[PDB]
Amino acid sequence: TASSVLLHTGQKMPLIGLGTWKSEPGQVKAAIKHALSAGYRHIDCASVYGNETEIGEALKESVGSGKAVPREELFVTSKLWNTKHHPEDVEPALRKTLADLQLEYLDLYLMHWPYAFERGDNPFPKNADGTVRYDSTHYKETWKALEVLVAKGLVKALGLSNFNSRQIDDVLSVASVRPAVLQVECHPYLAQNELIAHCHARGLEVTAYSPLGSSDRAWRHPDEPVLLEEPVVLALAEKHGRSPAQILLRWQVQRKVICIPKSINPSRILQNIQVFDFTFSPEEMKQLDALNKNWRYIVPMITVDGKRVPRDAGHPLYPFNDPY
Repeated sequence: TASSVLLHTGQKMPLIGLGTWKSEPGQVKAAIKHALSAGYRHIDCASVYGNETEIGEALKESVGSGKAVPREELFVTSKLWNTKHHPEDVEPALRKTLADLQLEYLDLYLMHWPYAFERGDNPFPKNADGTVRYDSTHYKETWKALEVLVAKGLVKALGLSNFNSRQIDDVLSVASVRPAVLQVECHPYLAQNELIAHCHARGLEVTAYSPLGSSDRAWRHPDEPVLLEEPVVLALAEKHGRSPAQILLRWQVQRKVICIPKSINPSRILQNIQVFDFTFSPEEMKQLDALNKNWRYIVPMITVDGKRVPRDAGHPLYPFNDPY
């Protein structure tokens, strides 16, 4: 039944939050309204999603002084984008996020990726051919600049997104403020058991994006199976009288993995938080474990002579070259 986990700061972070990744500015306000009505108290944002101003307007309607949801009862996460890794750019980036969201502080602020892109006002400084120009700033230097934000009261907790185990330990080796959360892709095809175990041994909680297996990206590999249609998922759905999405989310809830499924659909937004009133047996958890196959959907790609290949795997700080 328990619906949050404790961060090392003492903060309660709800096990289900609303993902705003891919939510267009024109649609995100309705999504936020529906989520708040459905009982969501955790919203996951990022500057690069290009919709924080609209999210700020939506939250201002029902969150804060004298409003239905007091500010302290909402958990808001945002993320520092790849072009803002230079120490001088870190606080201005956070301040811009706070201005757009119309907030005094964030509950959690993440480094969106461990690797940096060329500094400037273009989030994707691309060459004519589509590649992105890189920057050499190390994530340890960016981390030190992030730590200052906690002392100023602007952010309650800091964390990491798309870091691997080696990179997490590297941050830990120099940290004066400890990361509280790792956010990565996670679902039964990419169960992240090794990386989750690693985080638990380091005191970090884990947040899963793409917990429903990115069926919106299925067309990229049309002969691959769809996670939501896996026979074991369908069988669990029938046994428990729950939707396949609820099966995939409950699996993570029971693993104590926070989930941030992205949606603007009112029926799916509602469904996605109704995961605290049924339970899987040890046998069922092991059946879901059988799906693990190291299939990663979320990798930046680029088309080269009619084929999609990884775009960023040559960056010195790329996270996906190690086993975990």
